[PDB]
Amino acid sequence: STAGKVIKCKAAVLWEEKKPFSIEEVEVAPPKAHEVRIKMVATGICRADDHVVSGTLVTPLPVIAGHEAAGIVESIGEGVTTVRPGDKVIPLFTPQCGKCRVCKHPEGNFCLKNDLSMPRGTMQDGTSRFTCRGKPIHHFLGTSTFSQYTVVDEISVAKIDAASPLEKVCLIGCGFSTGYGSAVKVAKVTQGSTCAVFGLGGVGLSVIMGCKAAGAARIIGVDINKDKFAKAKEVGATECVNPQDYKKPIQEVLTEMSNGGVDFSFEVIGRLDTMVTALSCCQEAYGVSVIVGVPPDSQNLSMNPMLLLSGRTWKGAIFGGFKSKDSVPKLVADFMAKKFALDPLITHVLPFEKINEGFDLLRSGESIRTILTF
Amino acid sequence: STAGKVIKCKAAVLWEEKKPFSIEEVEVAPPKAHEVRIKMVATGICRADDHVVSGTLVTPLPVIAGHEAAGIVESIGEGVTTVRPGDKVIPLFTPQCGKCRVCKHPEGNFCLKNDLSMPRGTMQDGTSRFTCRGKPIHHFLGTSTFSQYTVVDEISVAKIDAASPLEKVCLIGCGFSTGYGSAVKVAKVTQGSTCAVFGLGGVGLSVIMGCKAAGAARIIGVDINKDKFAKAKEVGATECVNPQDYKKPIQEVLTEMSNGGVDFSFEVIGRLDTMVTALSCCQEAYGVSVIVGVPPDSQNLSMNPMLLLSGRTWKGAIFGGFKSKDSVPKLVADFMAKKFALDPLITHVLPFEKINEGFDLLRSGESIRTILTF
Ligand SMILES: NC(=O)C1=CN([C@@H]2O[C@H](COP(=O)(O)OP(=O)(O)OC[C@H]3O[C@@H](n4cnc5c(N)ncnc54)[C@H](O)[C@@H]3O)[C@@H](O)[C@H]2O)C=CC1
Ligand SMILES: NC(=O)C1=CN([C@@H]2O[C@H](COP(=O)(O)OP(=O)(O)OC[C@H]3O[C@@H](n4cnc5c(N)ncnc54)[C@H](O)[C@@H]3O)[C@@H](O)[C@H]2O)C=CC1
Ligand SMILES: O=CNC1CCCCC1
Ligand SMILES: O=CNC1CCCCC1
Ligand SMILES: [Co+2]
Ligand SMILES: [Co+2]
Ligand SMILES: [Zn+2]
Ligand SMILES: [Zn+2]
Repeated sequence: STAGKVIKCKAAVLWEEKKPFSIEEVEVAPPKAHEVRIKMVATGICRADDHVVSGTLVTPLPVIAGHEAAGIVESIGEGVTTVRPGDKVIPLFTPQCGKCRVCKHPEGNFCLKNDLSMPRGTMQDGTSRFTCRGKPIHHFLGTSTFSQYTVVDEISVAKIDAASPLEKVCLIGCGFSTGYGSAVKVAKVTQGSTCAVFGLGGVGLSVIMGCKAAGAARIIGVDINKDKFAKAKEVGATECVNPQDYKKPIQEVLTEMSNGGVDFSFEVIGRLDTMVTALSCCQEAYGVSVIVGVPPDSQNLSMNPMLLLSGRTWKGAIFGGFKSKDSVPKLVADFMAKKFALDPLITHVLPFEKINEGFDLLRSGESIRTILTF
Repeated sequence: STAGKVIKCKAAVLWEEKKPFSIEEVEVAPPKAHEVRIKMVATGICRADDHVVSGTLVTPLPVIAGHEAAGIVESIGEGVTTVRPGDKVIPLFTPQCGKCRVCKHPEGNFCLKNDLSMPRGTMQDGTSRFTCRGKPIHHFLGTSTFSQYTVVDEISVAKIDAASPLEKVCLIGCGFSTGYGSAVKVAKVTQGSTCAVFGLGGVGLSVIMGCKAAGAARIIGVDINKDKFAKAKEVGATECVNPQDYKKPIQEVLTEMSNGGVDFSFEVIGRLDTMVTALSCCQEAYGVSVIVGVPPDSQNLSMNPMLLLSGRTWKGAIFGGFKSKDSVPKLVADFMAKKFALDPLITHVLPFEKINEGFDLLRSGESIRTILTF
């Protein structure tokens, strides 16, 4: 009834940076070749969506943001083979094209046909499928989920289990998979190790879940907001430190606590001071430090190269190092087999028309994750 | 007629900074508990020994430097259950105590008993076995090979095969296994990969040899001294670039050459700007950059943490990551099973006395190694 026809629906347009999302009528063009139109069911509010608003993340505007989501395929374009109308899918803000040198590499997952490095805010072919108030409107990371209907390229969508509870597994689109992957696939946390997690937000809690799944002996959570401590021990943190409670700098504190340094340290905040600090607190001969948080744009850190030269490893990752197309289905299937929980991360559920309340709730620090439902 | 008895011999004493070595009669003391005294046969002249003259490396003075050597044991103290008078040994500037947190780790090698973090110029008991002109002379990294006889601790020495040539295998004591180990053990160069090696001195050539043995398909050597390209190509470099020759930054050049980045990059110079350059020229999603060169005292580098967030890995190491007491005896039999050559590294052979000319050589930049013969 709608296949091949323009669809009119509501979307949260961001006309300019640091303002309010405006629920407006939009036209959604039908999918062209190797494109997929999806009817959204639930979308999460992630810190990266706020960075677009605050200007912390530069992407062309006006934009339809959002990138944690689950939806139902409404129609598929010419040549699509991997999904089907009626299929449950999750958009992938990191594509997996299967052809470039990164997709061929056994480990790397930053596919070269992504929209992170040099955001164009368009589809793969360079156009836009969104028109509102007569004019055209930009995409976000090739996903754009803050809309009732969206169009994504086939390389940016993964089919999942048809029984999945869509309104919970949308976290696998970013928040959970990122933190969980940073532990088990990027840092490759070893059993019996000691871990330090800087940041007890949604992503940081998922790091802890990863560390625990890897069987870490001790998992120390670090956050200046002590209210985030309860949830952290809930999901596996063995102890929690507030750096404000200590006279010494925190890397010193964590070094003493761990008898000379932690085996794995995770920066899950997005600050340059805590990146250098996370690296310092891991053991000098073979600590591993993973950067998960995204710093403010175009801005360098200072660090002493001596920290690395004694044996430290310093690495970072997008989307927890997971090849998206490949890993999202397997992650959903592990959730269906109850191999990990996602309820502890969901603190607020709001109808989609309340997107601005969900965002005001993120800047408040109250939420871990707010889910918008359509 | 030497055991337990004080020995007099010639030794290269460094009385202060920025001065020529002074070959003098010294009093080498007897081995105490768990110590070993060694008569030297051949010793190398590495950059680190020169950094002690200038000030690029602080350690107490007067000192008997030198850390790359081979000799034979003459006598041993009480508790020595690992070597015997007359067997060939190589002193290790990185000890392997076998009891500390690092020595028991599967991967670490920066043993906590070193004298690198807080150099202190003594044996492990805090005293000195060297006396010259009546005054106690400090040690250097627990080795001190610029003397005809020396006393090291048991943890700072490994027995090698009894038929090995001591005018060649001494480079396993530093130069070779540092560079070689950085490729094969630290980076773990995968076979079929593209490598970029910054700096084509003694250590850099060793990195290159590690890259070939690892099965690398392309090995690009980077140096501003185009006189080093011949050896580089002789021992494995497929290509050599001089950054002075190009109108563009060298990492742009290397990114084009490698079609978007190298798999592994190595900084074997010791400069802050080439460290972030080497990191940048390796593939943004799965590249690995190993720091081997040692920078000047203090002086923090500045870098964009976005280089790591996309998937890069950045690490450094001491002694190529080799656990010293274990690896050294192995790497010698390797040379004894002819798994690799050490001829192209040794360029100048001087009698020990004329030590200074060897440094003049080194500062000249005219050589790879120079071996001093006893
Ligand atoms: N590399 C990737 O692929 C991804 C990166 N991210 C980034 O992960 C980071 C964390 O994400 P969320 O948990 O959702 O954000 P969040 O704001 O909910 O969590 C941040 C936590 O860090 C705490 N914190 C703030 N300053 C601190 C300080 N000086 N010291 C210690 N703790 C401090 C805060 O109290 C807060 O609890 C974000 O920067 C996000 O952009 C998001 C997902 C994927
Ligand atoms: N991490 C560890 O365990 C150890 C570290 N090292 C360090 O390795 C480094 C190199 O060792 P060597 O080969 O013996 O010294 P070297 O002086 O023979 O080699 C340095 C090379 O770098 C070249 N170079 C200088 N500036 C350059 C620039 N801007 N761009 C490109 N090339 C440049 C020079 O032409 C020179 O050939 C030293 O800094 C040494 O302290 C040495 C032994 C062990
Ligand atoms: O949080 C989701 N995506 C992020 C990944 C890191 C760069 C900014 C966008
Ligand atoms: O070259 C030998 N030893 C080096 C090891 C790294 C720090 C400086 C001294
Ligand atoms: Co996100
Ligand atoms: Co050396
Ligand atoms: Zn790809
Ligand atoms: Zn040890």
